[PDB]
Amino acid sequence: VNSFSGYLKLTDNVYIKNADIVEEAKKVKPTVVVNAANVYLKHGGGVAGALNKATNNAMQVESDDYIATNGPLKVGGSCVLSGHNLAKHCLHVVGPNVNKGEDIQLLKSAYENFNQHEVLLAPLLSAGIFGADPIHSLRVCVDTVRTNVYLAVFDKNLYDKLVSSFL
Ligand SMILES: O=C(O)C[C@@H](NC(=O)c1cccc2ncnn12)c1ccc(F)cc1F
Repeated sequence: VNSFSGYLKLTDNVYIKNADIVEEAKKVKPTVVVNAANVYLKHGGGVAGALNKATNNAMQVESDDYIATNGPLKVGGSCVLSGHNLAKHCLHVVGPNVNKGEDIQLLKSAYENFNQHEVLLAPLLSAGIFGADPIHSLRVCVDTVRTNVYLAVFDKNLYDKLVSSFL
């Protein structure tokens, strides 16, 4: 038993809600919150900009030190950093950004990172301003992640569309 509330059960392990991931994090303080990052950990907009703003830019400061030491992530890759005031840890996951011309096949690899954590609060990878088909992303999530994932979908119309079309 965990402390997530009001989530629609989709499969044995995936749950979904129309909510802001920052507010869910502030309420639940999960072990792991997922950021929809880019390879440079430059947290400008969407999920990343919102999470970073909620940490008062501490996420960005930590991220810049990570990149200075380790270099960029791979598309499809991830790193574990602090969750600051929002969670114990933040799993920064790089899904493909279709608006950058990145390869959508890498979405499955991106979701595989979730399997290293027993429970996660996460956004829908590569949705929104990342330019991928959100129905497809949800299918890949359910068909790839085996650990317990709680998805927070920000856009109400998107949430309604995802629920109504889910197989
Ligand atoms: O509407 C959506 O859920 C899709 C969209 N979400 C957000 O931008 C967002 C902004 C602030 C709080 C918040 N909580 C949950 N999502 N979310 C999105 C997802 C992945 C991505 F890589 C880029 C995106 F733009």
